[PDB]
Amino acid sequence: GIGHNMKEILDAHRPPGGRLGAGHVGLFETITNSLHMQLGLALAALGVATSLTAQHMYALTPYAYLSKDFTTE
Amino acid sequence: SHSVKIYDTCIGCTQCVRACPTDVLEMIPWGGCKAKQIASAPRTEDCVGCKRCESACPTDFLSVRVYLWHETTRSMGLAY
Amino acid sequence: GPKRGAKVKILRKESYWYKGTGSVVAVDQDPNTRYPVVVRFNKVNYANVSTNNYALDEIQEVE
Amino acid sequence: MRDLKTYLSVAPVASTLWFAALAGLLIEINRLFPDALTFPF
Amino acid sequence: DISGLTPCKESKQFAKREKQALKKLQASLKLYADDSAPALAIKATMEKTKKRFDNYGKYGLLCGSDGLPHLIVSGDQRHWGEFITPGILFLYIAGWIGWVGRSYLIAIRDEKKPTQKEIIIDVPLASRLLFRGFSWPVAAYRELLNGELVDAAAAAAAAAAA
Amino acid sequence: DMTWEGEYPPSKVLGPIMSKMPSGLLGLISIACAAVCVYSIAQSGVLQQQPGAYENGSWVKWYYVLGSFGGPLAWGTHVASWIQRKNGM
Amino acid sequence: ATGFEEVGGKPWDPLSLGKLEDANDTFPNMFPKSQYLQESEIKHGRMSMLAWTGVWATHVGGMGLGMHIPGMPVESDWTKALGVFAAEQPALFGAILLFISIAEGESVGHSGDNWRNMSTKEPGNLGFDWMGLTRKLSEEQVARYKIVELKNGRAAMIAMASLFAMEAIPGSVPIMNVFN
Ligand code: CLA
Ligand code: CLA
Ligand code: CLA
Ligand code: CLA
Ligand SMILES: CCCCCCCCCCCCCCCC(=O)OC[C@H](COP(=O)(O)OC[C@@H](O)CO)OC(=O)CCCCCCCCCCCCCCC
Ligand SMILES: CC(=O)O[C@H]1CC(C)(C)C(=C=C/C(C)=C/C=C/C(C)=C/C=C/C=C(C)/C=C/C=C(\C)C(=O)C[C@@]23O[C@]2(C)C[C@@H](O)CC3(C)C)[C@](C)(O)C1
Ligand SMILES: CC(=O)O[C@H]1CC(C)(C)C(=C=C/C(C)=C/C=C/C(C)=C/C=C/C=C(C)/C=C/C=C(\C)C(=O)C[C@@]23O[C@]2(C)C[C@@H](O)CC3(C)C)[C@](C)(O)C1
Ligand SMILES: CC1=C(/C=C/C(C)=C/C=C/C(C)=C/C=C/C=C(C)/C=C/C=C(C)/C=C/C2=C(C)CCCC2(C)C)C(C)(C)CCC1
Ligand code: SF4
Ligand code: SF4
Repeated sequence: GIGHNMKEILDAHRPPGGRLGAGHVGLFETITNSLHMQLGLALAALGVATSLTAQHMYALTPYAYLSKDFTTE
Repeated sequence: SHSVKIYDTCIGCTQCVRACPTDVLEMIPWGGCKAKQIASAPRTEDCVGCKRCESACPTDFLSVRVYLWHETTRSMGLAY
Repeated sequence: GPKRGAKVKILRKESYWYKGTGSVVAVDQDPNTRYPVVVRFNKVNYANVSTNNYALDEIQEVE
Repeated sequence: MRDLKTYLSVAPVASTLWFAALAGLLIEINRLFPDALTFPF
Repeated sequence: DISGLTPCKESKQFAKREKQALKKLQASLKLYADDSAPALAIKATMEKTKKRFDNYGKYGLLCGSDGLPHLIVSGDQRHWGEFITPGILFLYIAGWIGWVGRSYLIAIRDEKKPTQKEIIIDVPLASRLLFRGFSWPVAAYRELLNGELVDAAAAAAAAAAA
Repeated sequence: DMTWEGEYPPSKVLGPIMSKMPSGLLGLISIACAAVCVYSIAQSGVLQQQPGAYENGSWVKWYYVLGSFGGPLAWGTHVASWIQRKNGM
Repeated sequence: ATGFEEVGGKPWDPLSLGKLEDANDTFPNMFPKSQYLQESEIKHGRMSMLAWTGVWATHVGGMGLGMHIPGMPVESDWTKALGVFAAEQPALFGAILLFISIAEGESVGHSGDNWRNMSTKEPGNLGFDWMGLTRKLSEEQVARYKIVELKNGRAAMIAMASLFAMEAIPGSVPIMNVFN
């Protein structure tokens, strides 16, 4: 009973200024009925994430004695 | 074999048929344009896919259209 | 519709000259022709072709 | 000589004259006011 | 100062660069006789070099630990001569060309052969147009709030998609 | 059903509890929430500053954290009040 | 009587800033509508009439006013007088800021979009006609005092621009080097 419906969220987000057109109506159907859009959203977040792990690991070394073995870094 | 389709914007000026190097297209009677003739693709299995027919079609966009299809020995263009 | 010499706008989407203007040359009076209207243009397409046939619902008149 | 004038008005001839005048513009200014990293002069 | 930089007139490493650049040209000067053309050329080069260091010292530029001048583009008005003032200058000349060139295309468009006048310039007409771009910020502004700068959406051809 | 047209959205978007409620009550609640969030934050800051109250994270208190969480609640309530007012409620 | 007596009886829009948003189709609703520009001008004018009189009444010596509420902080210049008052009187400063925040939010909460001509209110019409004025006056006077409020708003906006320029550019307005 309690909780959100994703389709009801997306259909309600159309700014009344009209700048975004019809807003997000129809996006719920297009994401569920297509694996290439899901795959493309998943690959984009992992590519940002593994890039973020490359910057944070060299700056804030988390493992004991890291940044000593120069080659591994 | 390849697929060759012919749309209704065909004005029947026979230029695709004269350009085909493997005798795939021909002109047939038709009552929808000034020349009363439309192109037809009765032998698409000899079609090699070189698209010379589309380089010859004057309409915009093209009236004749070639779509890639499963390849046999004939459309691969082999002499062995 | 247009007459001979009228300036029209192409409404065909897959045409090279969509949203573009040009001049009617000949209108076939025989209605068996599906695209009766020869429209000429001063700019060429990618195949260096200067003209095309259209229907009456695919052209708009400018003034 | 109205045909030599149309020859001198063709795009590659006008481009080389315009560039010659403009390269030499920059060379002359760099000959009198050299080494101007910035306005400091 | 900004970024821990020092001014170039007070940088110990900027002064060492000045000396070593002069020493290199003096040790090349000693192999020639005093009136000859190679000795007069290198003497003129050391004057040009010495004036290059003096110019920067009073310039008001910032040096680093490397001894080289640095440029500040935050928008500080104190370092305007570094980016702002030559920036406003370039914008005036670049927007002058684009405006004048566009006037030309629009002018020869209404014609039998517009393409003929792009390979073979109508010079009397072109010369006239080139110098009318001296007041382009006023001319580009009059056409924006007229309707003659940007065309309508039903005049541009668009790809089948949209 | 969720999609809407015009200047303002329908009452149903707020949810089952919110749609029933009047604009005035919502506005008052939003103001109260805002007051609670600011006061709690100020108190937490004072605790952080205070000597002997900030050691080993002693400054953090459960109630102040609740008020801090409540800031977002204050924003939502005010938006809901505006919608209710628009729907003549 | 018209509002245009000093510009020649004609609408002074050089640079055509009211015609923008309609000249082209290219930014869809990114420039303000006439109703939003009219409320901004009234509001900038009303804040400038209060702020000029504020810096004029608290200036001590010179021409000056030196009037001062007892119990408040003595501060010479207006440039730092806010931050002194904000630190020393939190309860009074917080109650003024809340009053300004609600009244300014209520201005737009009951009416429609202003940025687009969809407001259904006259610009400048805050529900502050408590004196019952314009219900007793006739239509010639009511239309007149609107123009009086406008030009006095306009004289104070230029004043506040002078008051800003004299402290950022020390020789900017020369009539105040002398006036102090
Ligand atoms: C921010 C204040 C402000 C605003 C919103 C308006 C708005 C308006 N004025 Mg108005 N006006 C103002 C200040 C303002 N005015 C001042 C100070 C004066 C006295 C000179 C006037 C005198 C005046 C007249 C005589 C007329 C208008 C008119 C108009 C209307 C159409 C013009 C327009 O759209 O421009 C608004 C658009 C803007 C972008 C406003 C911003 C201005 C830019 C940013 C320049 C500011 C530079 C500034 C001086 C630099 C500061 C100095 C220093 C600190 C460096 C519109 C309702 C016309 C009207 O009513 O027609 C029916 C009309 O004829 N105004
Ligand atoms: C490589 C870099 C480069 C640079 C630095 C320039 C620079 C210039 N180009 Mg060029 N150009 C370039 C590359 C470049 N170009 C390239 C790659 C192309 C493509 C082929 C062009 C195409 C091109 C065209 C077609 C034109 C230019 C023009 C110009 C000039 C515009 C500004 C001007 O005329 O003077 C600045 C002039 C002023 C500031 C005068 C101010 C206005 C007057 C009325 C004020 C009077 C003040 C008074 C005289 C002062 C005396 C007072 C006294 C008391 C002291 C400028 C010199 C234009 C030109 O040559 O002008 C005719 C022009 O038409 N360019
Ligand atoms: C506009 C409303 C408003 C705001 C913004 C504030 C803000 C503040 N008051 Mg204040 N106050 C108000 C109304 C307000 N008060 C009223 C009506 C009264 C009663 C008359 C008081 C009585 C009062 C006293 C007696 C004291 C303060 C103090 C403070 C400060 C808190 C301590 C600190 O460092 O901040 C902490 C940081 C923050 C508050 C920022 C958090 C902001 C987050 C992002 C949430 C946003 C707030 C909220 C949800 C939105 C409010 C909506 C509103 C417009 C309706 C802070 C600057 C105390 C102080 O230190 O004095 C300087 C103090 O002693 N105030
Ligand atoms: C983005 C946040 C947001 C949104 C969507 C709203 C929405 C609304 N507010 Mg509200 N408000 C906000 C923030 C916000 N507020 C903040 C920060 C404060 C100060 C504490 C207030 C204080 C406030 C009051 C006092 C009142 C409203 C009212 C209203 C309602 C209509 C009138 C109006 O908008 O005028 C208010 C206009 C503003 C507050 C303008 C400021 C908007 C913010 C600060 C700009 C930031 C947006 C930015 C582009 C987001 C970028 C995205 C990302 C990068 C973060 C409407 C539901 C009124 C109401 O209840 O309806 C009757 C009312 O009286 N608001
Ligand atoms: C920037 C690129 C970031 C990556 C792209 C991600 C998308 C981000 C874009 C979304 C936001 C778009 C906002 C613009 C488009 C836009 O906002 O229009 C629409 C927006 C709100 O309009 P609505 O459509 O919600 O209509 C509501 C009204 O009808 C009231 O009912 O207008 C706003 O006021 C936004 C909030 C404040 C907007 C202005 C205040 C912010 C001040 C910023 C300072 C300006 C610089 C001044 C220099 C002097
Ligand atoms: C009876 C009647 O009619 O009443 C009238 C009264 C009155 C006044 C006239 C009316 C009005 C107008 C009203 C009520 C206006 C209200 C406006 C209001 C209340 C606007 C809040 C915004 C809140 C925000 C933006 C919250 C941000 C919160 C943010 C950005 C946070 O991230 C919070 C948080 O980050 C902290 C700080 C840190 C963490 O610890 C917790 C987290 C991370 C979550 C009405 C409507 O007419 C009704
Ligand atoms: C220089 C100096 O020292 O002076 C002092 C004193 C001075 C000037 C006083 C100062 C101040 C404080 C100020 C300015 C405070 C402002 C407060 C403000 C502005 C408060 C608005 C409330 C609006 C309401 C309640 C609206 C209700 C609206 C209502 C009830 C309606 O229904 C309107 C209705 O319209 C319709 C829709 C249609 C009509 O057919 C019918 C009616 C009319 C009924 C200063 C700044 O301290 C300076
Ligand atoms: C084509 C396509 C696609 C794709 C897309 C993509 C691939 C994208 C990407 C995108 C991206 C890749 C994005 C990114 C973004 C990011 C961001 C947006 C960020 C953010 C940030 C922020 C906002 C902030 C931050 C911060 C904080 C938090 C605090 C501290 C500081 C700072 C400020 C920095 C899809 C699938 C949809 C489908 C359709 C088509
Ligand atoms: S694709 Fe080549 S072989 Fe086939 S019909 Fe066209 S021109 Fe002839
Ligand atoms: S398809 Fe092209 S080449 Fe063939 S008859 Fe039609 S117009 Fe002529």
